[PDB]
Amino acid sequence: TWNPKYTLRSHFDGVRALAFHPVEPVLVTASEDHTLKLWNLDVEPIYTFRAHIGPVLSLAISSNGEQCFSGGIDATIQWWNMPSPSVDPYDTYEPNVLAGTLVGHTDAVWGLAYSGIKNQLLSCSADGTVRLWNPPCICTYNGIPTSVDFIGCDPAHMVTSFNTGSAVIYDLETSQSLVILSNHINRVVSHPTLPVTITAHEDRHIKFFDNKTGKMIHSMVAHLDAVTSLAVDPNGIYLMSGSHDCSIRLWNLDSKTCVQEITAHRKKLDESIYDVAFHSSKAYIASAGADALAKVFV
Amino acid sequence: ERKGQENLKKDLVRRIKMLEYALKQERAKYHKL
Amino acid sequence: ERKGQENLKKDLVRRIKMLEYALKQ
Amino acid sequence: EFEYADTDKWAAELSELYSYTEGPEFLMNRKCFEEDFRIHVTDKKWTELDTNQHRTHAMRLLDGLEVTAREKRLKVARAILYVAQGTSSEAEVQSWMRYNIFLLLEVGTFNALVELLNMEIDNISLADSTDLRVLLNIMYLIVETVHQECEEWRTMRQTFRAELGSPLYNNEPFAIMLFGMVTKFCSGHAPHFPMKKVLLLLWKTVLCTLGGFEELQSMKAEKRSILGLPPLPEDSIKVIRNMRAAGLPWAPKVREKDIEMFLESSRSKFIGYTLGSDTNTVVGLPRPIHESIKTLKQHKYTSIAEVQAQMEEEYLRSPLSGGEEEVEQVPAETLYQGLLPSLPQYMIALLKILLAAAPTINILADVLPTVLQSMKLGVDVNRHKEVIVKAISAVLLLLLKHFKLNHVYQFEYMAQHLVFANCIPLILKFFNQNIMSYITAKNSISQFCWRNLFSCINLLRILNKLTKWKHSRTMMLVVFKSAPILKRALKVKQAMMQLYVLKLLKVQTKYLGRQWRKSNMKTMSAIYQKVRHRLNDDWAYGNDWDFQAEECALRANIERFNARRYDRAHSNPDFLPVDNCLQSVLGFQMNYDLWLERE
Amino acid sequence: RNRPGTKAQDFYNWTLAVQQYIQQNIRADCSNIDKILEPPDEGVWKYEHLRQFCLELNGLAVKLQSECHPDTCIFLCAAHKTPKECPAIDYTRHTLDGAACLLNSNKYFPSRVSIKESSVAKLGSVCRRIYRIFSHAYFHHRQIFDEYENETFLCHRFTKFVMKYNLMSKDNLIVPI
Ligand SMILES: O=P(O)(O)O[C@H]1[C@@H](OP(=O)(O)O)[C@@H](OP(=O)(O)O)[C@@H](OP(=O)(O)O)[C@@H](OP(=O)(O)O)[C@H]1OP(=O)(O)O
Ligand SMILES: [Zn+2]
Ligand SMILES: [Zn+2]
Repeated sequence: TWNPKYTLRSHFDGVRALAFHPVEPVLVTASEDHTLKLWNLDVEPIYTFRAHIGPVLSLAISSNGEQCFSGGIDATIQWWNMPSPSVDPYDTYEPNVLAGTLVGHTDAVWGLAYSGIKNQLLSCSADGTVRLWNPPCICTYNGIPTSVDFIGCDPAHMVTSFNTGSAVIYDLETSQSLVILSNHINRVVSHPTLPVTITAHEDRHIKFFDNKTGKMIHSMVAHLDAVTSLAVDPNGIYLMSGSHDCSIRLWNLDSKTCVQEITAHRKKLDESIYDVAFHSSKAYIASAGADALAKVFV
Repeated sequence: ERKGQENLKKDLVRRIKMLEYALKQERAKYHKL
Repeated sequence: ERKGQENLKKDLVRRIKMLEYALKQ
Repeated sequence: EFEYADTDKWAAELSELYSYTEGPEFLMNRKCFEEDFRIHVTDKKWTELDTNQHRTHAMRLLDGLEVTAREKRLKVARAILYVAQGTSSEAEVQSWMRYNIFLLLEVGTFNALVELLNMEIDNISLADSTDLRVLLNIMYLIVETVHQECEEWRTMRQTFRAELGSPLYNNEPFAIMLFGMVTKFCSGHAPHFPMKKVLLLLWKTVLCTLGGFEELQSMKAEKRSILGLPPLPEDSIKVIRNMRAAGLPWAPKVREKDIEMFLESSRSKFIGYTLGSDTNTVVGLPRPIHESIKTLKQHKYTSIAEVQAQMEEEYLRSPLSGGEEEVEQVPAETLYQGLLPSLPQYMIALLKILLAAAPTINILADVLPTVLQSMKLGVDVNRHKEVIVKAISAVLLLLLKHFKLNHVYQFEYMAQHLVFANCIPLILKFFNQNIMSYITAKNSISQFCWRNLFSCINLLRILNKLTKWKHSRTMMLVVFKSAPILKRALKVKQAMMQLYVLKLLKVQTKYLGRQWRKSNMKTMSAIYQKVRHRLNDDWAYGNDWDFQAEECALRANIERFNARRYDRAHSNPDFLPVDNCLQSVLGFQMNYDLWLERE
Repeated sequence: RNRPGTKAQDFYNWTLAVQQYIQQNIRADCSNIDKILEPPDEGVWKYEHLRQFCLELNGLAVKLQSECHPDTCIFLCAAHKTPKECPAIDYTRHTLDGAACLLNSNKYFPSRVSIKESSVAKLGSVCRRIYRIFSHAYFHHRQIFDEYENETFLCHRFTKFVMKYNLMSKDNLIVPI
């Protein structure tokens, strides 16, 4: 059902993060080159961002589809107004693009998430302090926050992973973590329904919990490597499980077997494919791997 | 039959979109309280 | 083509079933 | 005396690029390059240097070639041009040229030159356009030398000749850029382009990226073998090389149409009823008719054109029952994919330039800057026009042959828009002067002027490619009263020119009336000897048309082919898929309340 | 590997190993010019090294764009289809994007294990482009250039590199080593 159509080969070192535009046929790819590139659909990039220093780790798109937030090694966050599609890649540089700059925790930003309330966003770092931001009001949490994300059904509840092996849920207006649920935990995601929340363990066991009692409802072994990234369908049917086995799998939220398996990526080091991203309007799937090779299947 | 099922698909799309609007409104209502 | 339409319809009805179960709670 | 090859000898070619007006340029070139040489390294010469010194200097040249000032860029390009010439002994300068050129290739001069050429594209007298001229010179030289050895560096010429024809420039081959230059000139909205050099470069690049007549014959033989058709009866090139002025060298051929016509005549005469387009039912006819049928069908000649048209109508019959085919991207095919959008304008422009360059849109702008100077300028302008005609004729002929070999309908699509622009009367008018003088025109300062004679042979070959097996166009050949022109051109003692004149006279001798046959016999004797004989042909005793209708039918055939093979987007709108994937899923209070309250 | 949650230094606390070899040599110290420039092949090594060079140069690009004001801020760019004089900052950006295009162009570099010698000529072009950036840096913005060179001796590295492989004239070099 999903065949390879594009290989966005213009990044040198590993592409850590990637995310699809909501409506446009445009894909944003952040790498360790300290630079990220926007592409519009053997294809060439449409824009490159010359504002971030140090390798980029995490990226999020403004749900309206006009701004992008990034945070990586530089321990800072950048906020650009992405130029619309059909712009010239070889055009006059516009300094206004980097409209926003966020200075927060002194450590590298490992996790970035946008909020559907269009005024806040979650930034977790290696500092151990998750920060909620408003594009200048920041609410911090001093609980190894590997992954921290924004539950969609209620923007009040948010999740937080940990290198321990558990993940804690908390609120927005309370800052009081509700319950933990159960070793490195690479990537956590939240279903577009309130209860279901998916986590990926270092022990290669994709696990599932609920935002009300954190029950270990399901723990299926996924691949032969620590599952690095997870991506959720914009309508909650399938699930991309990117693993260090250079083997991405489309699981089904009902049938938790190998509903589909694609394997195209190189083991450049002990680390393999970083991130996986669905679309939301055009049904494309993109995978950003360790060798800086964004594959796109339609 | 192909054309008929295509129109059925359009119908289901309308239904899903109006479902989206309804659920967004209910979420906003519950969030207000 | 008809089989593909059938599978898409099955997908959509699974979607609606799940959405209505979620609405039940 | 005259040896028809795909191109004159290399020395004549190189001499036939510079006008007798742009002589002093040579001085400048050295006086440019040397000076920069002097500053880069000292007390040495380019010839006494060694390899890595040469490569370093070449990289320095390419570096300097990107200054933003037109004047310094012109200086650097003149230096590169002198390098490409390299200059004592003619063999010495030839070897040094080959060496320097392969060096400039190795460092990668060509792509820099193409970029600078685009730059000059996106913007009377000779000096009106020097830079472009200079630039063009280099490119030509390069291709020339690279192809002059196209018959070590084997990998070099192979990869070059492969990339030159690959769509690497605006996703179009180099020839497309040159065609664009030609069009932009004929449109009068680029009145400074040097046209002799653009045309020469287009000719040489078409040549090297598509292959001359020998590679043409070889590709024809291979495509014959692949399609299962029996091999060709003769070696046409050799047969014509072994003719004389004015034997029976041609093995007779008979196209299927003749077999069917004869068989239906015999059926009407012996069986009392014609059958219709069937060539296997021979049972009731007498044995002396079976003998004739066997003799015919054993001399049959089915060319690639027939089988290709058959496959085309087949595809059009059963589109999606596996009929969808893949087409090889041989350089001719990519060139046609490039030309197809705006072909007719290209053809019209080429013919306009031709007609402006016939012996009797200011084309002479390139060459124009004492009675001796007036005479030299006159012979120079004549030479300019001669070279333009040679280049245009060769381009057209190569394109025609290569398209017909690639797929017949491409040849037809080119020929249709070539004749719509009145190419037949154009060529005939070109032949309505004292041809002998044109051929013996010694219009060069350091017999048969190989340039003019080559061009005339090419024009005849084209005119033949245009009007053959097309009755309306043959009647056109008759209407313009071509015969007294052709059999007057028949005076040239060359053999191939005679052959290609007779190829026309024979095709139109049926419609010329018995009296004409009775009057001209020496020409009929020549037609007997030289031209191939078709069985059951009636040229020697012929007895005896809807032009626009036959055209508008062939046009429909052509456009169907083109739309099928190069409009796969719109092709077959009846049967289209629907994206069953979930891209569609995302592709007033009561409407909530009641719908929820449904249960 | 380097799992997440690893702040800065754990990154060093840990096919195509030529890039991993280059990376190990770089992390060893950003000072040892020759030691990194000591080959382990020669062609594919030039390829990977030019890749790494433009990668590191992105840093100079952002450092300059930070203060590449038109107050004091040459040649013409070529990333544009028709070469236009996109000025210093635009030139730098377009050249970096075009170098990415080339070095990642499929028709010229399908693989990273065997580059045809019909492609190593492009490396001369791209390093010629690099030295324009370097000249603008050394001339208009000497101080930040020196800061970045203290961070990593890029210009020295590349001068020794080119003199090792002879892509550009020594007369082209104007920066002291
Ligand atoms: O049909 P093709 O396989 O394409 O061969 C034809 C053609 O053959 P037909 O007679 O069947 O039309 C002629 O060859 P002959 O008449 O000599 O037998 C023709 O010659 P003219 O154009 O002079 O009439 C020419 O052969 P050539 O180009 O060598 O003259 C040409 O072959 P191409 O189409 O491949 O050029
Ligand atoms: Zn500057
Ligand atoms: Zn530029």
